[PDB]
Amino acid sequence: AAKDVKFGNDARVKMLRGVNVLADAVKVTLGPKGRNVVLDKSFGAPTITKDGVSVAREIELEDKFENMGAQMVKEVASKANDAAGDGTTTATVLAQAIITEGLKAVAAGMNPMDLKRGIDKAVTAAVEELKALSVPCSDSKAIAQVGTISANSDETVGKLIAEAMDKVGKEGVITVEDGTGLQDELDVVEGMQFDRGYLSPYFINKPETGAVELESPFILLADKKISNIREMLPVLEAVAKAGKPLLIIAEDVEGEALATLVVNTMRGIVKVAAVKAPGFGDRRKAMLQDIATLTGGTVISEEIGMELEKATLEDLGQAKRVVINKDTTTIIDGVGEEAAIQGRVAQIRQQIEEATSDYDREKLQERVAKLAGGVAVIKVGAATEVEMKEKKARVEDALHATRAAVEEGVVAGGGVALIRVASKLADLRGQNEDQNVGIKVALRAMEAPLRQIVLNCGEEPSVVANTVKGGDGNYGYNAATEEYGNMIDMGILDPTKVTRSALQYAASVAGLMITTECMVTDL
Amino acid sequence: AAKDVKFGNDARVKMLRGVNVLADAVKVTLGPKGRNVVLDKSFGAPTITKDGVSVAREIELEDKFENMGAQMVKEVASKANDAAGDGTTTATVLAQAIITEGLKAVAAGMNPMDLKRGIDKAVTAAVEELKALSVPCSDSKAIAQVGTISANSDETVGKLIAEAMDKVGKEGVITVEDGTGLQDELDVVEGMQFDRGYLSPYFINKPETGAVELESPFILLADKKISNIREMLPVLEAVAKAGKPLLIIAEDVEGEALATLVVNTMRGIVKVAAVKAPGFGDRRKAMLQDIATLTGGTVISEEIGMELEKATLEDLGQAKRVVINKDTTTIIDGVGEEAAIQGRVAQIRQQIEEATSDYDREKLQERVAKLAGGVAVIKVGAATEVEMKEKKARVEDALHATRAAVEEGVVAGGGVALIRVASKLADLRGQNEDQNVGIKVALRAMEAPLRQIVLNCGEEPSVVANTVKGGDGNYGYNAATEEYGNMIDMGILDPTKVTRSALQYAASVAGLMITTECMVTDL
Amino acid sequence: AAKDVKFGNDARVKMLRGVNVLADAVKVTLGPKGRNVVLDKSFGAPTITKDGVSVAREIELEDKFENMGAQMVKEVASKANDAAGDGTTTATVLAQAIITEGLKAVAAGMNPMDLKRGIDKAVTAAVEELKALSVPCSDSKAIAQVGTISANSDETVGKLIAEAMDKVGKEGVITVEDGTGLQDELDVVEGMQFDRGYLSPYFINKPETGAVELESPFILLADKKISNIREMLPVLEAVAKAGKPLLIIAEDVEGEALATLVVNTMRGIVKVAAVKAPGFGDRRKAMLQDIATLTGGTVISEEIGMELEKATLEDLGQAKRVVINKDTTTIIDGVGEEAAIQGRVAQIRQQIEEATSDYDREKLQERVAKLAGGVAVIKVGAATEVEMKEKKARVEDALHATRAAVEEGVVAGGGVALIRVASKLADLRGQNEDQNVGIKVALRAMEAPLRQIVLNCGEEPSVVANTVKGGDGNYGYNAATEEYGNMIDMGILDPTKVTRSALQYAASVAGLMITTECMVTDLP
Ligand SMILES: Nc1ncnc2c1ncn2[C@@H]1O[C@H](COP(=O)(O)OP(=O)(O)OP(=O)(O)O)[C@@H](O)[C@H]1O
Ligand SMILES: Nc1ncnc2c1ncn2[C@@H]1O[C@H](COP(=O)(O)OP(=O)(O)OP(=O)(O)O)[C@@H](O)[C@H]1O
Ligand SMILES: Nc1ncnc2c1ncn2[C@@H]1O[C@H](COP(=O)(O)OP(=O)(O)OP(=O)(O)O)[C@@H](O)[C@H]1O
Ligand SMILES: [K+]
Ligand SMILES: [K+]
Ligand SMILES: [K+]
Ligand SMILES: [Mg+2]
Ligand SMILES: [Mg+2]
Ligand SMILES: [Mg+2]
Repeated sequence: AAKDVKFGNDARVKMLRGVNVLADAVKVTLGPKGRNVVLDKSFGAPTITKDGVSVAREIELEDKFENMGAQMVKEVASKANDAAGDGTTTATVLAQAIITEGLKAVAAGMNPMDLKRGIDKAVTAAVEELKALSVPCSDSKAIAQVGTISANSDETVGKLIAEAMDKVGKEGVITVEDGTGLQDELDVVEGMQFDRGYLSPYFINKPETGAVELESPFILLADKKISNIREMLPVLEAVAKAGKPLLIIAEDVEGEALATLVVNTMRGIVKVAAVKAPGFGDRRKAMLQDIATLTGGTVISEEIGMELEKATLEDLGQAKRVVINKDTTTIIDGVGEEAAIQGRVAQIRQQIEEATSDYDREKLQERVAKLAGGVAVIKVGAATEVEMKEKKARVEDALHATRAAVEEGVVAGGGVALIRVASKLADLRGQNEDQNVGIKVALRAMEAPLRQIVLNCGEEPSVVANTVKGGDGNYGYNAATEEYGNMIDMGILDPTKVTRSALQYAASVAGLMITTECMVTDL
Repeated sequence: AAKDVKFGNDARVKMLRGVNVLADAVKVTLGPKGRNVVLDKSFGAPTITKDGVSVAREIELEDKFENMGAQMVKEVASKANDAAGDGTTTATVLAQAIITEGLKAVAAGMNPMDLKRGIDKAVTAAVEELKALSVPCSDSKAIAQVGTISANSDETVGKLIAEAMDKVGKEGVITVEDGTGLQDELDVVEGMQFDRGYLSPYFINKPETGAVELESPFILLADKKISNIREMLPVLEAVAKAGKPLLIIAEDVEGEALATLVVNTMRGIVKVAAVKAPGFGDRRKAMLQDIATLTGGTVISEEIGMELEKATLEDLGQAKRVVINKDTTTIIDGVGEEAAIQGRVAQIRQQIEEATSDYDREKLQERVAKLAGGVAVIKVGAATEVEMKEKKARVEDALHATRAAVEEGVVAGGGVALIRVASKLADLRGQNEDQNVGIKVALRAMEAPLRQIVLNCGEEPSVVANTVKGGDGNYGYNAATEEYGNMIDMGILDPTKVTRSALQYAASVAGLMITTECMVTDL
Repeated sequence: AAKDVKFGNDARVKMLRGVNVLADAVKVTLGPKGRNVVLDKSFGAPTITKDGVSVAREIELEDKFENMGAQMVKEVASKANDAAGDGTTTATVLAQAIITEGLKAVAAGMNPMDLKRGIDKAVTAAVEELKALSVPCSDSKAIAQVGTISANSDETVGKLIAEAMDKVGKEGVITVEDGTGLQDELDVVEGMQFDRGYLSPYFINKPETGAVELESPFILLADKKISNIREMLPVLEAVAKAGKPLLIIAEDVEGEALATLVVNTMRGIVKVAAVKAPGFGDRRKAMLQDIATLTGGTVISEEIGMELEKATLEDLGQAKRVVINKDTTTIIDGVGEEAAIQGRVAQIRQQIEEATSDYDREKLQERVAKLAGGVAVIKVGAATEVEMKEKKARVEDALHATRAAVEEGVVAGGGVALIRVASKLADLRGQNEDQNVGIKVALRAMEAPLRQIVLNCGEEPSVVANTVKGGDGNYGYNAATEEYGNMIDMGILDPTKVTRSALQYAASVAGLMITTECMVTDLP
């Protein structure tokens, strides 16, 4: 259509106004004194959330240039959520600060590309300093504190994550689901976790989390791909009124041959799900047999010769609950037979003892680790559905932050890590003066998380930032208690992955955004 | 779409204005001197009701932020209705009071998260005090009093509930349905009650109660799930014009295929219903056989060898009336054969005797308990349909109240319980001053039910509140007579569950709502 | 006409919005790094100014309730201008801070009347602490520093005002007017220089200068107007016998008398020059008497009783030297008793004390400066008229501040005095908790000028305020150099009267505004 084309400072101030609207909506949520944002839903009741990426995703503006700025900055929060599941508000605050100071530098007349290069150099150096400053979670051993900080000073959630990880291992899968009582319940049940996703995005249910879930789903297993529709049409037709959603696990379902005609078939009564089988060959066949034994089902194979037309409901397996995500699909609880599960575990352990190859040994040890850990389920207790959603979001943030902490380490919370690495980069220089100004923009913007936390506390951000900068190491400011101290000792820990990801994504988007001279959008 | 984003006090006052509109509409109904609200209905005549959740559900506002506040507070009334089926108005009044005082505290500058934590701590302590204050409701007079109070001081409804529970047992099922006559009739007929719900929400009939009902539904029983459409197509085609809505009870029913093509089949002339069979295995087969004997039908099974096609209209059973709800499905009256039902009761009882296992004995005695109790049907007598709906609402409320009363006990009515619990929590303190202010907000809001009752009486809520606070124990104010006295002696009893639920849901939603700094909604 | 009525939080929010509009327009000028505000004028070019009172005067809002708030807070700047002539921006900033904190307190449910009482108590204690903290400003160096600070760090203005005050003295009068040149000029005239020229051009003794120069002349002071030579004829004959020149001050000399005086002027019998008396009714007689006292003469009037035919040489006044030009008359070293001059000056001082009008008081002080001391005129030099107006406003501010400094002393500038006073009042308490909160909001508002100055420099107000509070005595933050030091040593001095007046007026107005619960105004 006809285009509105804006240039220079007019385009940049419109972009900054949209950035500021999104970033203020997100930034009111930052920190332990951060407040909740109500997001209206046409679906049902409004969602009350402290989660910055949710707020950012809901933001969309009427002015088209402001809307472009808001969408571009919204990418920062969405990328932080996708990468680490936490620190999305910190990432948005960093992005807004970089954008504001970089646009001020552009107004001062510095070359925006050189400003972007300076920002990128400063952020690379800051990522290196964050890696150097990071204390591994094994040495610190403060998983409960990380979960508490991520769950907004909810010590119960932090202790729940700590118990779940001490029970199912630091790498075992943990799933957050809606409970039924007022209290949070930890349930270490038998389950399986594999890193695969759905073939099509049309299997997404009414919830907007992007992960499909099934109530007591059916289990169908196959290593050899089927040849015609009539061979599996009886299995789908059988599950037709079997109140257990047919979860098909095979190599790679063609959406045109299942999803299209099934969508023409059902209007949404039940969500037939198809997922990819990870691995290949004999490893995939062994995993399929293990999953069938877990769920009580059987695997169809050409060598065996047993056919889907001969398959019945009793032959196939089942799982109490299954959650399928693009990143990783988890089976929460499969009944099967406990004695059969234990016998299969013993057989796989004997296979480990018999095998001597490194690849076979490591894959079989991954198998036994998955079977031993099972699935930890955290039931979220809440009186109402809006409290349920808020608390579940906070528990998801705590789980993501604890996972990131065990993956990469911890640093001082409350923006102190960024303050410290900015102080160590005070001597960083670029190839020219505009690159040096970009470096200084990045270093000043690294203060923005702490200052926004202090503003949300209603305290004086400049005074607290000065006091923290005058300190050293993990010295910082406890916003929950409004006093200074060693942040590690007070338990205010941030995952190094979360801080690094927030800084990197905010830097990339904001550095690109400060280089924009022209904006083209619909009238 | 483009979003209207409001912050701070503007967002909070819009939210409070919407809360106030919904809460005033609901609160005019509170107490004995509460008045009726007319809810316009597009389908037909307006409904006149004194129920609070109905009014709250109908409230929806033009201003989008006020609408956000109204929907969030409406969740309180809907949650209370779902939990105890009574106390929705009290819950709304509590939620509005907490919201108002918490927003005043936020304007005073207290940290809203700490206010929410104080409210939650006060409400937890208040739930403990409600359990301590509760007195077991184990008398027929007490049950009658609870029903009378819950039926807007209708002693006839209270006595009807008391007689129904003294006849079918304090746990036997009781169903409220319209009566042709102008008088309320108690009918203790044989019936079956099982805790299961419909597979799909597409079986909901015209009435908005969320429970489907069938006129003389046909009964079909199965423990083995079907494989193809053609096995049951003669049964569906038969009942098609047999004259009885086909109620299908099977192991694990599903509508994936059934619901879509059946909806494509009928346009709504008659309602085909499918429900899950509770339990599993031999227990489910025994229950299915019992239901088939009750309704005169037979249970198709692979072991039996019978098939749906083989079954004729005479072979299959029927029920005078069936009401299916998500929580619990009841068969009001399954004719069958009285001699058959008797003989089956004697057989099952002998099975209980013969049996020695604790699980077997318990389930067996539960079976005979259901058979003996049957269903107590209360026919609501009204001259007109609007009076029918109003009186049926009040009878439903009385039934839910009496149920909760026998389950969890009774406390002083007229908001006296909350007053007493607030007086006992006067010494409760939090971790900081904002938490203490939140505790005080909760304690002050616990007075709101009594004050609103007094306002509906047209009396002075402050004077009555102070007079009740000056007293102790079950001392309160009889609003029906405008005189003070012992609430228990005067018969003004509230179910402890109802009071606790109202308080908990109001607290959860209102504590979340007072923490909101930003609101995002469509323009 | 029909009225719009608003109550409680809504009315207070609209009032605060209007106050904030006015204060945001004004506070951008506070401090050395403060900027200029352009005020559109329906007539002439727009005015560029760095004065809070002008910006505040121009502010008027469309929203009626916001306009109410703006007008009320505009009273602060107007009153500060009226009393001290400086500090109007500091006063508007203080009023905005008090209003903001007090409205916050009202939103917390505290009684606004008690908040106002606490604010009043804190401000009274603050005025006492300012008086205690003030130091005299009598040296010319401190006066120059005060003028420089009040002129937006224009050392030339401060030094010029210091020189003017040193010349004219304590009783001297200094006025600021436009100058033709690009440079500021100081013109000081001593003794009597009343603005009346020769009644006849031919009286000019010195043609190359176009002025009459009389050496040791007699002075004739007649309160009446004359047109005939008969009545002064004995006086003229006596003067001619004496041989010294004569100067006539009278309501008017014209016709035959003037012509005869001129003819005798050329003929040389008597060196005579006649000029009009100064001023108008009720004042002209006072001027004549002042001149008689200076020159040791007597005024010839019909009210007093004496006639001019009976006037003698002893009746005539005496002066050392006289200069008549077309525009003004100058008398040098009038031969009159000193004690009489001091007595007449004391009577005029008593009239000043009795006077209740600005015009009357300035005219009486001008008369005093004519009798004793001197009168100075500062011609402001600027390249254009907009620059002329801006510089004239700054010079008038500097002059007002220097007069205030001489009257009541100086305190540390840069909002440091208010910071120290608020620190000294931390223990002050009221009758109840609401009064205590009012005291606290007044004390916190006392930090507003320093914070706004720092904000106008682009720095962090909170950090600088904390650093200044951590200091003691006159330690402060020089905004011009962005450095810390002794405000007195770096020459950042604020008149005690200016600071006290700003605090007092802002407190009174703001305290009344926070007490508002309803607003009544015309509908839109
Ligand atoms: N008590 C505390 N004192 C100081 N800083 C704290 C405290 N608790 C948490 N923080 C800091 O607050 C930040 C986390 O704030 P918040 O959880 O609101 O946002 P986020 O994690 O960046 O994003 P989001 O939760 O929206 O994904 C971290 O920098 C953390 O170290
Ligand atoms: N005669 C009475 N005197 C005093 N209080 C009474 C009397 N009758 C009932 N109440 C009180 O009135 C309250 C019940 O009010 P009401 O039945 O109007 O609404 P509700 O139970 O809160 O909600 P709903 O809309 O679900 O019916 C209880 O607290 C009960 O104790
Ligand atoms: N170099 C400086 N460093 C610090 N403070 C300074 C400096 N120069 C001036 N100030 C302070 O600026 C304040 C007044 O400056 P300004 O002329 O902007 O406002 P004002 O006198 O309050 O207003 P107005 O001239 O409109 O009546 C005083 O407190 C003075 O001490
Ligand atoms: K957040
Ligand atoms: K009611
Ligand atoms: K100024
Ligand atoms: Mg977080
Ligand atoms: Mg009720
Ligand atoms: Mg000034």
